[PDB]
Amino acid sequence: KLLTDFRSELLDSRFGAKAISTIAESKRFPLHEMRDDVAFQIINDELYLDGNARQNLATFCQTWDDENVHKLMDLSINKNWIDKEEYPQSAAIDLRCVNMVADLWHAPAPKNGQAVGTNTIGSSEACMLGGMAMKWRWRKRMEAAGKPTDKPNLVCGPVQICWHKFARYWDVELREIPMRPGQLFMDPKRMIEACDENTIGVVPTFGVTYTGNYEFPQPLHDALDKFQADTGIDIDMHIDAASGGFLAPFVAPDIVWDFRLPRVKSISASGHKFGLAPLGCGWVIWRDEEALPQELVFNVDYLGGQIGTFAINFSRPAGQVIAQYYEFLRLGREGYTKVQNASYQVAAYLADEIAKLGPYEFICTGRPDEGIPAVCFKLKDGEDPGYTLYDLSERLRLRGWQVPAFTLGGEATDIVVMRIMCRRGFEMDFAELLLEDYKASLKYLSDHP
Amino acid sequence: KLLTDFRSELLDSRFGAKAISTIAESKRFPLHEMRDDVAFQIINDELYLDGNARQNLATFCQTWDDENVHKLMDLSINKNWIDKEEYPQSAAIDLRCVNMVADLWHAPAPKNGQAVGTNTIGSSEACMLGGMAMKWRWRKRMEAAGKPTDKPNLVCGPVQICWHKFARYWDVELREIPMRPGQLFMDPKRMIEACDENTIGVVPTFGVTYTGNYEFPQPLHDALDKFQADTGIDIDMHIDAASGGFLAPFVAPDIVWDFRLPRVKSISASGHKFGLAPLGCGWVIWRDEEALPQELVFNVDYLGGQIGTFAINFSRPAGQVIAQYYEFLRLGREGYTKVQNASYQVAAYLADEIAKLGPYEFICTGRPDEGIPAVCFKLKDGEDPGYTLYDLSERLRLRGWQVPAFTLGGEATDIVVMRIMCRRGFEMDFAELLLEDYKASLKYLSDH
Amino acid sequence: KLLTDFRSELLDSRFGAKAISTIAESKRFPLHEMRDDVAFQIINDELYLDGNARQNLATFCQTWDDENVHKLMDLSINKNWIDKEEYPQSAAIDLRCVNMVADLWHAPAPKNGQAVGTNTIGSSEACMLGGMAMKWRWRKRMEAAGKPTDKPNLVCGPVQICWHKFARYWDVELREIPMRPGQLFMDPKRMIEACDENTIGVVPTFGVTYTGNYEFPQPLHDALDKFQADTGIDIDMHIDAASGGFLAPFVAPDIVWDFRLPRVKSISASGHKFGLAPLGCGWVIWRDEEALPQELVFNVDYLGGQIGTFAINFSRPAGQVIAQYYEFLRLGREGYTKVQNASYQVAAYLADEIAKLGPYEFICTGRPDEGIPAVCFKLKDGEDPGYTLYDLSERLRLRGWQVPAFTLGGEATDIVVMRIMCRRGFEMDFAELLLEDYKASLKYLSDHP
Amino acid sequence: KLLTDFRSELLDSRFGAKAISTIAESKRFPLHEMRDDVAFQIINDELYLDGNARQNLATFCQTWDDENVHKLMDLSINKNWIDKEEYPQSAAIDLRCVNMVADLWHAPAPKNGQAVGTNTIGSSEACMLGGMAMKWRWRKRMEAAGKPTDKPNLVCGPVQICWHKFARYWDVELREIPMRPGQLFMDPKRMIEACDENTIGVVPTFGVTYTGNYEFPQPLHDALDKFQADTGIDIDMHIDAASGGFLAPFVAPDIVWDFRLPRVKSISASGHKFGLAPLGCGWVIWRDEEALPQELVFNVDYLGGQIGTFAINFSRPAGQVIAQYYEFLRLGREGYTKVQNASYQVAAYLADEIAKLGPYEFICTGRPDEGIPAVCFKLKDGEDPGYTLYDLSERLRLRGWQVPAFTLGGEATDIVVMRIMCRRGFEMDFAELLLEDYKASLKYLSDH
Ligand SMILES: *Cc1c(COP(=O)(O)O)cnc(C)c1O
Ligand SMILES: *Cc1c(COP(=O)(O)O)cnc(C)c1O
Ligand SMILES: *Cc1c(COP(=O)(O)O)cnc(C)c1O
Ligand SMILES: *Cc1c(COP(=O)(O)O)cnc(C)c1O
Ligand SMILES: O=C(O)CCCC(=O)O
Ligand SMILES: O=C(O)CCCC(=O)O
Ligand SMILES: O=C(O)CCCC(=O)O
Ligand SMILES: O=C(O)CCCC(=O)O
Repeated sequence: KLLTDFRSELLDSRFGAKAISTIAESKRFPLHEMRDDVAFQIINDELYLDGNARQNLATFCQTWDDENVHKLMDLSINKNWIDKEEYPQSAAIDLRCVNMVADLWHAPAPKNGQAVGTNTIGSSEACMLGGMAMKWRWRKRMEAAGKPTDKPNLVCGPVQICWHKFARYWDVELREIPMRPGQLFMDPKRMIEACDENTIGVVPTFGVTYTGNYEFPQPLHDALDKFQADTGIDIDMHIDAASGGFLAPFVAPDIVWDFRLPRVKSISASGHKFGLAPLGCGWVIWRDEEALPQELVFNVDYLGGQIGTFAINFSRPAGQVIAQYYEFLRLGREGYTKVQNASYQVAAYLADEIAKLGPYEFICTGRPDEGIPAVCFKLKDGEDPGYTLYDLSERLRLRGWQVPAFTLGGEATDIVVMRIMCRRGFEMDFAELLLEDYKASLKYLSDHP
Repeated sequence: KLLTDFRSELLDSRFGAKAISTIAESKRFPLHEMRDDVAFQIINDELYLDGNARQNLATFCQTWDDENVHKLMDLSINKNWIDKEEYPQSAAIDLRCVNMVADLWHAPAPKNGQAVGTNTIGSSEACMLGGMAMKWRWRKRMEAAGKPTDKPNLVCGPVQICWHKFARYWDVELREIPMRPGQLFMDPKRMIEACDENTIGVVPTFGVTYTGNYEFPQPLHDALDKFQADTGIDIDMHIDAASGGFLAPFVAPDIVWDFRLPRVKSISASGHKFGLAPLGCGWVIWRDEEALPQELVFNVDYLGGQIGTFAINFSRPAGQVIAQYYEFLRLGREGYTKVQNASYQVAAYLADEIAKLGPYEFICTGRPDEGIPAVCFKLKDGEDPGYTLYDLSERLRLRGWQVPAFTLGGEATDIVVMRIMCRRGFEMDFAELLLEDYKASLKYLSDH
Repeated sequence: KLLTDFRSELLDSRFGAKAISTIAESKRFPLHEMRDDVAFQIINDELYLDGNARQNLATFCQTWDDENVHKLMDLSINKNWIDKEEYPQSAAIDLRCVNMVADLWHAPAPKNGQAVGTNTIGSSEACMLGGMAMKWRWRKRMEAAGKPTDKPNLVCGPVQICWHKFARYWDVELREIPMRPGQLFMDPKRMIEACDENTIGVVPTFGVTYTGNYEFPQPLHDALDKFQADTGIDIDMHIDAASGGFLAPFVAPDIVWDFRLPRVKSISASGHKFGLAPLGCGWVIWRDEEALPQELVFNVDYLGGQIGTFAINFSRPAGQVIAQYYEFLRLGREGYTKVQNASYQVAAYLADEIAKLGPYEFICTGRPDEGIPAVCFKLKDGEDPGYTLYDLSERLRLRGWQVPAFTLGGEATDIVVMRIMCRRGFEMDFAELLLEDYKASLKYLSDHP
Repeated sequence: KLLTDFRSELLDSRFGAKAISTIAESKRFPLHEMRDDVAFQIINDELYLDGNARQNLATFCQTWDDENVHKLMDLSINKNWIDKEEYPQSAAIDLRCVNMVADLWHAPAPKNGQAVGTNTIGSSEACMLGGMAMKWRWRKRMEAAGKPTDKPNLVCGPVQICWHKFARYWDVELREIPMRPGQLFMDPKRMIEACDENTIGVVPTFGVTYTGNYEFPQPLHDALDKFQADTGIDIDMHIDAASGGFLAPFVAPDIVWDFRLPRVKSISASGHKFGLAPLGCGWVIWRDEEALPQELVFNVDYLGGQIGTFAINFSRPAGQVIAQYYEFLRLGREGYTKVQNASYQVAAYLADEIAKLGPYEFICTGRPDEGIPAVCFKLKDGEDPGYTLYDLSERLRLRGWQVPAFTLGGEATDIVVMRIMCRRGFEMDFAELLLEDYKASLKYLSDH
């Protein structure tokens, strides 16, 4: 029988083959090789249950990339970002990106022509690096003054989860100012009340994930200036600009949020959100050499010279930084402006149209001077139109859309909001389709209450 | 006037276009859009200066991937690993890989059908997760007996730099036993001298980068058993198996290095090394739930339920894990054995042939019971054949090969070695071409 | 065991397969078939040792072709250039190319609307054809005068090797005017001194390979006019325009080098150098029907008529002539001008920048009125900066560049030059990279003398 | 005004664009650039008028190539065959092909491990190299005995035109023994009558184009042996094996035609015929170093060493040799035999079936011991079935087939034959369709 078994293995179509007759292994390392077309097909087919990323309106990350980015990423699948000597031109492109991001954020013109900063996998790694640099600068300052350094704290607003991870992993007490009704962000008064000489720094979120709105660093900065005048305590900022960092420079250049403020010692952002890079690209820039403690830096060989690295990851692909550079050259300020405008235009259209459909109060309407291209809203207080925003999120899912409804944190856990993200590749015509599905979902719900 | 400029912008070939007449911007964010084919061309051409990855014999990482992996990675370009609810089947495939890797390393069969471990970007993140968990278990041990926890140290041999970064970033004193002539590894005697009540753990390197040889955990394990009997101090191990974790299980199954040893609480390896995954894949497995302190774990929603995450990175692509899972199913144990065997057959051929060409002493000759598929050698003490291994490396570079020569560390900084890595995609016929260039280089050097 | 051997042959990945475990056959015809993916992979991988053609700066031939040329060549892989009846439209396209090249070189407007000339594989074949036509025209002239025809000679400057091959294969004495310091080309005085009644013709090289400079035919032509007035000996020219033939018409149309000169009876050029065709395309044009002896022509069938062929090769692909025609239509004079300008611009930039780095004397600086887009230079006489140009060529190779250093011939064998060719696909940004590597190579050499 | 013209140039579909409204330039170098997609489209469409190469049954050359060959040729588009130092591994692969072809033809095992021979663009260049070498060896023979060298001749049968070009271009008198009814080849008796002390060599055609039959060198060889005994004149042979050199070694190994015969000093063949290479590949091999006069050889630098070149062409692509080498490794002797066998099985089927349809006399029926896989036939003497083979050829053309009818040369210019070539890619099912059209054509002709 084994002779014809081989014949069938050779000649059978992939759906007729004996190999595709079993459920895929999920518990132990498999013993045998299998026909490669069958292994590929089974996995391809499972991934349909992820759903359609273009209809995922919960994520802030890129769900479309141009044809040149597909090619560049494929060309770069084996290029190792950390091996600066072995892939020297990829390393040179990375360093150009550092200069360009620093220039966008108005970093002081660097002495030797190279800005201080690095690429990362994402804002998470970039925030941990900014956070370690803060803890170290604070330690040195406390040692100069003969104070103990065993109780650091960090003051912040409604941050993304990575900051809670930072605090846990590096033994820093987190002082989060809670959201409450009427102020869903860190205000200067509440911030100052949480500051003391053990505060390693303050972290405004320039593009809050929950609501889509900017926390503005300028009023916070004014308070810290007054704090130093009144107490002598000198506190710095790190801006978590995961979203806002590739938005405001293009569509709202007069907001003063970046290195134009002297206490901003570092800024981080996700290239793979509004920076237009594919997943796996983040940036952190320091204001100058003094803002990055040298004891955190590890030197590696690079072309008869040496380059300073600051990284948690080691080997990883260089495609994403190469793709980021392509977007910088191909679009420039002009192109980024047009692409971001298109997102804000779609958000404004949706905020405008959804307003006429129900009893809603908007927290974010996609104004460029207020936040990111997002639409965020709640049911108006003490109305019951016969559905919750959860019921509406569920109806929209029947058509493949992921549109999240969730409660806020802090003292706002009573409040349920729905948030729609407007990214590149969510064009007006495609938005109109979501809107048709929103109208049809409401029709259904008003008929089955 | 500007109309003839627009006409040319539309019609010019990309090498004749005005946009390709300038040097690419390097200092400031560019102001204007440019023709996409021109932007692509300039960058594509710059990247030729990286050289040829297939001829890079310095790296341990994958420099070839099969056609299915190219397809899967392109299909997964925008699938987010951290968003378990948004990409639920990518998440499920990830959990299968954790089970399979735990099985490979003889993790005790899991209670609830799911091994304790996680995917990472690479061994570096995986080692920091393993390190933090070691430091936390030690803190708890010390607190149960009323003792101070302010002076943690970690004992190790000739580790990769990520362990130096771990020590610096988490304020742990590193006790690195230095390499010395005649012992280029952590021996049990020196390991014990460095251990005390403040030792959070011992990290053997199951595949040392500098030499390619295994540090064998078993004799170290016997020593820590006597240490506990003698002193009452109970020390765990984490195995840094960045290369070895996907070699020995297939080609040297009788080496006892993994969870079969009681003191081994966690193990890490690089999928994108000998795991055959593309760049951006690592693993760490814990022996059971008790080995991972729950205060390090952050729970997320997953399909009505909740799953525990332990990660430093947040958003990052899921293609590498999907690729890994494809290699597991497509190759299985049988195919992994055949692929690694081809690498060892190539290392053994080169060790053999290079030995005829000069006065060389081999530190690693590509034997599977002793290490990874690498060739590592020095010039014999005493002899001077008229060249150093640096001159040899430079001659080989003229033909595009990257073959590193470097000094060893610690107390062996007088020893210069050359190391050749034999990876997937460095087949016998291709290695013969390297050997012909080695022969040509020596001839040239003897004539000068 | 043979049963599982087959299983493995079926199922094994290409790098795990038993077939890829041996060194490739190099001595005898192999006996067995092998899996086709393994045969392809082994050969693909060997070819990496060729290096990167885009970084080969020694060659004058095309190392990049546009996407339409890749498609047209693939479509034409089986189309046979010599089979005029069997591939009749490919044959018609070839004939159009002849008219267009003749028109570019100012050939007299042809009587019946078809110029006299042919496509070849390259300038080598085209030069042998021009050379045979010269030998035959001379024989006839010598017979009319009752002189013997057993000692033909050919007068020339610093020619490419094909002319030495011509002389050896057709029993013609080669009278090469040697290069000497101060005149690296054939001058009118030395040329006339080598001319006699046995001279079948004179061959100026319009784009000398060694230096990159034009030998100008006009001053030579004036001398031959005077020679005929003084002695009655009437000598013709063939221009070897391998390079210059697709440069000067676009960027220096006022140089009189072509059929505007009455003694120019034929001209050859390589399409696959500056003609922008892929390797395998050359052209030779005769001034009129009388310049091509009929006894050298073989007629073949073509559409109820007959076409005259003159060719050494027989079967060969027609893709290259098809690609040449596409470039003619797609670029025209306008497009060729822009592409050649881009090469001259890169050469000027490199001549300018290299000048500041060392004690150099330039022989070619990429001026369009003087020669081709090449940079050619030597160490200044009696300086020793502690390296030779050989040492510099070697350092540049570490980064994958092929930049040749070599001695000149004739009485200039003391002189070592370095030559950089600037072709299509060697854009300014890419040139800047070579320049960085040149600066870094000099740093190294001044530190290890 | 001109702004609406630019807008249209950007937006128009390629068949709606203004640029495609004119007839392509044919007389003068064009003045302006045009949209690249339009330039491509016009030319692509013109090339439909070539007809379908797969249906061209007149040619001996490859009209199909496998996917790997398409890839290799595209990858080699810019690799220069003549630049041995600049493309050194392309050069090395070329030298392997020379060894393998010499081995196939039973060349005496080479002294220094490298056969004497070269790749060429085709048999035509290869025959001129072989011819020049014959003329030079003869010159030297004559000079050693004080004799004049001004009247060389060459003796041959029904050769392809390249031999006529060789004679004209190198001033050699051609002594072509003409075909005649009952003997359509050079027989030993007429060959000897044409030989004298001025004969540079004899060129048998191992695969005659006009008929498809082999001229067998062995009986000619026996005759030249008697000639030397009788007269003392020593004459060499060059075999023009343009088709036969890649057939007989695989399917008729017992035919003695190659270097097994002492007088055979050189052999040429077309790779791009039955060698399975794409257009642009030929070979010529010499029996040893002595057979190739060194004054014809031009040396070039190759990796510290130097190699001898003999070539008329200079720059030309290296893809065809790389492709050839791929077919050698991928097929070997086993696969070449299976491919050629399929061609002979198709010729034998057609000879068989066409014989039932009319009053025909076969000159070639696709037997491997007699010739190449071709069908060649005439109308039987006497009979007139109401059509000529020209009418038949024209009816077949209505369905896209190119099947030539033509008169034979020499003293047989009264004989009209039809010839069908059975190449790779003319499979049994496709040949059945040709036979159905042949049947339909005859029916039509009988009704008119
Ligand atoms: C996304 C985000 C992060 C996390 O960054 P990744 O790019 O996902 O690593 C941190 N903070 C904010 C405000 C974010 O939006
Ligand atoms: C490669 C390696 C590392 C680093 O892992 P990455 O996968 O590069 O992050 C750590 N330790 C050892 C022994 C290694 O070989
Ligand atoms: C290139 C060249 C040749 C040879 O032509 P191919 O195109 O290489 O056959 C002859 N003469 C000169 C001046 C050349 O530049
Ligand atoms: C085809 C052929 C030739 C010509 O060879 P090409 O490969 O077309 O140059 C010469 N002689 C014979 C017998 C042929 O068949
Ligand atoms: O943008 C992401 O993918 C992660 C954060 C927001 C979310 O998806 O819920
Ligand atoms: O494997 C790698 O790529 C990183 C470390 C080893 C090296 O390249 O030297
Ligand atoms: O252009 C070529 O390829 C041949 C001549 C110049 C050279 O390469 O050396
Ligand atoms: O094989 C060829 O293509 C050329 C000669 C034979 C013919 O086509 O008639």
